[PDB]
Amino acid sequence: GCCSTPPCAVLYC
Amino acid sequence: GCCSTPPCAVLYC
Amino acid sequence: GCCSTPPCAVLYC
Amino acid sequence: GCCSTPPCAVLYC
Amino acid sequence: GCCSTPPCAVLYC
Amino acid sequence: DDDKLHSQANLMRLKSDLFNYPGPTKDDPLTVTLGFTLQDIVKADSSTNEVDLVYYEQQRWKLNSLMWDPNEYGNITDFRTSAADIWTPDITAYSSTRPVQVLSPQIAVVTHDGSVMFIPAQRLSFMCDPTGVDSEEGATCAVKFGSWVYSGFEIDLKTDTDQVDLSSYYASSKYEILSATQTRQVQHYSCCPEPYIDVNLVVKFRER
Amino acid sequence: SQANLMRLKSDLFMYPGPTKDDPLTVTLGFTLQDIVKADSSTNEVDLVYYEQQRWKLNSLMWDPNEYGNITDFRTSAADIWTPDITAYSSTRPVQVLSPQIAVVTHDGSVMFIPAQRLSFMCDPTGVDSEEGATCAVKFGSWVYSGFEIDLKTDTDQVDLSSYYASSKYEILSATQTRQVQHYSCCPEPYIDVNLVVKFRER
Amino acid sequence: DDDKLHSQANLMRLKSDLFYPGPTKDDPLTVTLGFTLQDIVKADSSTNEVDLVYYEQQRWKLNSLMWDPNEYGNITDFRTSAADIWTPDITAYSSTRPVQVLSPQIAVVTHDGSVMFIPAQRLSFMCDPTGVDSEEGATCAVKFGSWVYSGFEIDLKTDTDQVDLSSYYASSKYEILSATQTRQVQHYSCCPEPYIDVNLVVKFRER
Amino acid sequence: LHSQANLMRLKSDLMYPGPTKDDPLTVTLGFTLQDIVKADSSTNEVDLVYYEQQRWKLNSLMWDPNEYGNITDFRTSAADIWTPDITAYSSTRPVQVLSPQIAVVTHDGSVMFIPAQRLSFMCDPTGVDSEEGATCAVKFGSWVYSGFEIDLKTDTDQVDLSSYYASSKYEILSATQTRQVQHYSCCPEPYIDVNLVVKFRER
Amino acid sequence: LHSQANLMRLKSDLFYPGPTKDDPLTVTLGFTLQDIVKADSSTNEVDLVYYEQQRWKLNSLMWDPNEYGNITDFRTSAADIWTPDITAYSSTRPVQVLSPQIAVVTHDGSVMFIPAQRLSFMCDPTGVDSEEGATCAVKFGSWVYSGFEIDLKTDTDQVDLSSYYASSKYEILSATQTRQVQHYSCCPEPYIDVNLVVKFRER
Ligand SMILES: [Mn+2]
Repeated sequence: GCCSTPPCAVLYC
Repeated sequence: GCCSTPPCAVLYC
Repeated sequence: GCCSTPPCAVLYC
Repeated sequence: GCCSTPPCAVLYC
Repeated sequence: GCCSTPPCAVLYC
Repeated sequence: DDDKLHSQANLMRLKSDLFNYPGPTKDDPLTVTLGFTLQDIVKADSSTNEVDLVYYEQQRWKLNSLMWDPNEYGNITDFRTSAADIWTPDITAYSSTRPVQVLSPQIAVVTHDGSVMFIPAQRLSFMCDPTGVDSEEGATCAVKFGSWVYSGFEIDLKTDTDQVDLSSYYASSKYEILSATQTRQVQHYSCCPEPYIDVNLVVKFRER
Repeated sequence: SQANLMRLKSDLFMYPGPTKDDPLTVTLGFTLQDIVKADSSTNEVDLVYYEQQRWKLNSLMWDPNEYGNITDFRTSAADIWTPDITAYSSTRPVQVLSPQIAVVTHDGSVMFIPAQRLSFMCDPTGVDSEEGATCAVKFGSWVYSGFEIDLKTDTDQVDLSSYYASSKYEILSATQTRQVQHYSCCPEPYIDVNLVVKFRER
Repeated sequence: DDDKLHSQANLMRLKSDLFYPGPTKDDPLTVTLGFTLQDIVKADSSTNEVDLVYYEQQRWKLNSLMWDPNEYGNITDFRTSAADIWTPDITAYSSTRPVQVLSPQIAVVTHDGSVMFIPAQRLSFMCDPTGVDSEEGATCAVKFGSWVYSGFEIDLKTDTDQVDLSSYYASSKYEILSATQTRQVQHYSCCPEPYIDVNLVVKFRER
Repeated sequence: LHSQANLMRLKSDLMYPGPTKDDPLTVTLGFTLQDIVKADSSTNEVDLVYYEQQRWKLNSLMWDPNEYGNITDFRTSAADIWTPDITAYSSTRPVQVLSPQIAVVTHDGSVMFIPAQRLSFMCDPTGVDSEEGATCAVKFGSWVYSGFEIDLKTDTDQVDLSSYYASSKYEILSATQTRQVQHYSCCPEPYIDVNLVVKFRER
Repeated sequence: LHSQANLMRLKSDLFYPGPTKDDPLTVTLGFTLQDIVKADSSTNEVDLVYYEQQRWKLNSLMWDPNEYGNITDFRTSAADIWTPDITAYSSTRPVQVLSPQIAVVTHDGSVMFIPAQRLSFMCDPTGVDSEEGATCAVKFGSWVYSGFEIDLKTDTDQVDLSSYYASSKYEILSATQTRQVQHYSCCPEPYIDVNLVVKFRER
C-alpha cells in the first residue's frame, strides 16, 4: 500500500 | 413411511 | 442475540 | 457393447 | 510454440 | 386424449392466472411449518468439531394469492413448480460451517387452498463436538434453524411434531441415533419489541 | 435440409409436466462403469455410471414427410422438460460427467443418457472377503407419484459390459428392479427403482 | 384480511416507486462494519491458513431510499435480495480461498434510507498458528476494506472495536483470548487519497 | 475505428442446428499433453492436464473479406457458437476447464477451439515404478452423434509433447491418439472415437 | 444529486468486439505476490496467492469530463466491459478469484483492473528445503490473441513483494516478471508472454 492496498494500487501501480 | 418418501411427503406431510 | 440473532442484528446492530 | 457407446446407446438402448 | 502456444495453436493446428 | 389435452391446458391457464406477493410483513405475517427427516450422519470430525448430516428439510406455508377453485380448472387440486418461480422462506441453519449442499431437485407443490410444500434434500456441516461418541452415553449436538431476516412478527416458525422423522435413517450408518428432536424456541431481548423464533434441532448419537 | 430441421425445431418450441390425467411413463436403466471408491470411515461409495432415461411426449411427434424425412434430432437437455428422477440416498450432489443432450425421435420419444458420479450411502463391510459387500440405492421422482410418473426399468438386465476391467472393485452382480408401494394414509402408488450392487476388492 | 391486502399493495407500491451507480468523491458514503465471530474451525500449520466462521454486519445509508412511512401505510422497513440493490465491496485483503457464504444474502431497508446486510461467511486467510498450543496462544490479523473505493468515496467505520463474541462456539477447538476490529486511516506519500481499513485481530488458543 | 464497426457488422450478419446424416460434419481432434499430475493407485484414477484441439468447418460461417474491410478471421466466445460434444467416455470426475473458452472463426468457415483442461479418468497405474511403466487409455468421441453425422479425425497419430512439463512426477514413454471405427451387430451406424493412449513411469 | 445523474448518464451513453490486427491494444501486466501457500512434492504443484494488475486503454471509453459534470473516472463491474483473456499457460486447476471483479475507468479511456487470485501450477519444488531453494516458472499470455492484436507489457521486471506474507511457510529469494517475444518459423505473428519466475525456500 500503495501497491498492497487494492483501491490505491488500481490507480497508481 | 409417507413422510420419508419425497413425492408423498410433499403432498401430505 | 440480539446481535448474534441475524433477524435482530440486521435491524438493531 | 452398443450400450457402452453413448451415441449408440442413446438411439437403441 | 507453435502448437503449445494457445494463440498460435488456434490458428495453425 | 381430449383428456390429456384439457388437463395440460387447464394447468397452463391456472399457472398463468396465478403468476399475475412481496414476502411476509408485520401486517401480513406468515406461518411457516418446519420439520426434519434425518437420513444419515455421514461424518463426525473430532479434529475440527464439525458434523455432516443428510436430511430432508420440510417446509409448508400458505398464501391467499395461491388459492383457486378446482372447478374452474378441470378439478386440478395441486401442481408442481420450480421453487425458483415463487417466493420461499429464508430458513437457515445459524451455526453451519459450510454452504449447504442441495441433493435433490428443488420443486414445490402448491395446493388449491394456497398451501405450498417444499422438501429439499440437503447435506449440512455444522459446529458440533463429537466427544463421547465412542461411549454408550453418546454425544449431543444442536443447531438452530431460523429466518435470516424475518422476526417472529413476519415469520411465525413452528413444527407439527417435536420428533425428527427417523423412519428412513440409514440402518448401516457409522452412527446410530439415540434421539432426534426439533423444538420451537422464542427469545425476547430487552432492546427490542419483536419475538425471535428458531427451531432447535438436537441430535444425540454414537458410533455403531 | 438444415432449413427443414430449423423449421421443425421452431414448430416444436411450454409442456407443464405430467399430471394425474396426463401421466408419463419414464423408463430407467443403468450402465455401470466403475466403483471408484468405498469409504468405510463414512460408509459412502462413489459410482460412475451412465443413466439411461426414456419417455415419450405427444407434443414432440411430427410427420417426417412434412420435414424432409427427418426421423430424429439432438437437442440440449435444457431446451426440453426432463423428469426429476433422483437418487434418494445420495450423500453428495451428483456430478455430471458428460454433456446433457437428448435425442428426440418423430414418434415423440426422448432418450437421454448422462454420465454421472454418485456418492451414496453404503456400508462396504465384507468387501475384502469372497462374498463381497452388498449395497443398494433407490431412484424415484422427487415430486411425482406413480399416478403422474410411471417409473419403470427397461428389459435389459444391468449393463456390465462396459464395467472397467481394472477397477479397484469388481462387480459380482447388479440388478435393477421396480418397487410399487402403498401407504394406508394415501391413495397414490409410490414407485422407486432399486439398483442393488454386489461388489468386492479385485 | 383487508389489512393484509393493503399491507401488500403498499409494499409493492413503495418498491416500484423507489426502483444508483455507487458512491463518488462528490457523493461519498459511510459504511459501518462489524464482526460477530462464531468459530475458529481449523488452524492449518502446514500451510499457515486459518478458517473463521462469522457474521459480517454492514450498514450504509442513501437519501434515494428514504420514504415517509405515512404515505405507505406505516411501512417502516422491508427486505430485498442483496443482488437487487448496490452493496459495498468490502473484502478481506489477505484471504487464501474464495469466501464462502453460509446464509441467504438479504438486505433490510429502513424508511430513513439505512440498508443493513448481515451475511454469514467462512473465510480462509493468511495466519501462522505458532503458539496456539501455549498459554499465550497465537495472534492473527486480516484487514477488511473496499476493493476499489478510496476513503473519498467510502468512509469505512465501526461502532465498537470489540468483536462480538456473545455467539462464539463454546466447544470450538479454539478458545478466544481477544478479538478486536480497528479502523485505520492511512495516507501514502505517493497519493492524494486517504485509505481506510478495518483490522480484525484475533488472539486464540487450543481449548 | 472503421475496422471495429466492420467486425461488429460481420458478427451480427452472422441458427445452426448441428450436423445431420444429410449434412455431416468432420471434426479434427488433437491433444497437447502438458502434464500427468497424479496417478492414484488407491482409486485407479489418473489426472492429466492438456490442451484439446478441435477443428471443424461450417458453410454458414463463410464470408468474403472484401465485403468486410479485409477481416480474415475473428475471435468469439465459445458460447456464441455451436461446438461439438466431444467427450471422454471414461472420466471419473467432471472435466475442469483451465482457460477461457474462445474460438477463432476464419472466412472459409473454419472454426478452431483450444481449451485447456484437467481430466480424471479410469486408469490402473501398476508398473509405474518399473522401467516398463504403466499404460492407460481413454476414448474421446461425440456424446450423441454417430459416424453418419460426425466424422472424427486427427491430423497425426502423435500426441503433442512439445509442452510436456519435464519436471513432472511422471515421464512419458509414449503418447498416441488413434482413430477407431466400430460397428455393432445391432446397429447400422459407424461409431468413431479417438483413443488417447499414454505409457508413462515415475521420473 | 446532480453528480448521481451525471454518472448515470455517462454509463448509459458509453454502454467493443475486442482488438484486431487493424486496432491493436496494449495490455500492461504486473504481479503483487502475497503468499506461496503450498508446495506439493507428491504432485509437483505449487499454490500462489497474488494480485494481478491489468491496464489497457480504449478509444471507445473516452469522454470529455466537462460534458459530464467534471467526472474524471468511475468504477464498474468487470462484467460490464470487455476484459483481456490473459491466462496462465500451465496451471493445473482453474484459477480461483479471491476478490470482487471491479475495474476503474478513466476519462482518457484507461481501464484498470486488479483482481486477487489463487493459482495452482506445474512446479517441481525440489530443493525448496535448502539454501539455493527451488525455482518455478509460469507463463501468462492472451489465450487467443497474438502480438498483432494484443501487445502485452510489464512496467518493471520486479514482482512487487511489498505485501508478501512474512510468516508464509516460504520466503522469496527472487520474483521476476519478464516480457518475452517469440517468432515461430512456421508463422508470421509475434507471440508474447510474461514469465513469472519465482525462487523460494522454506523459512
Ligand atoms: Mn381495504
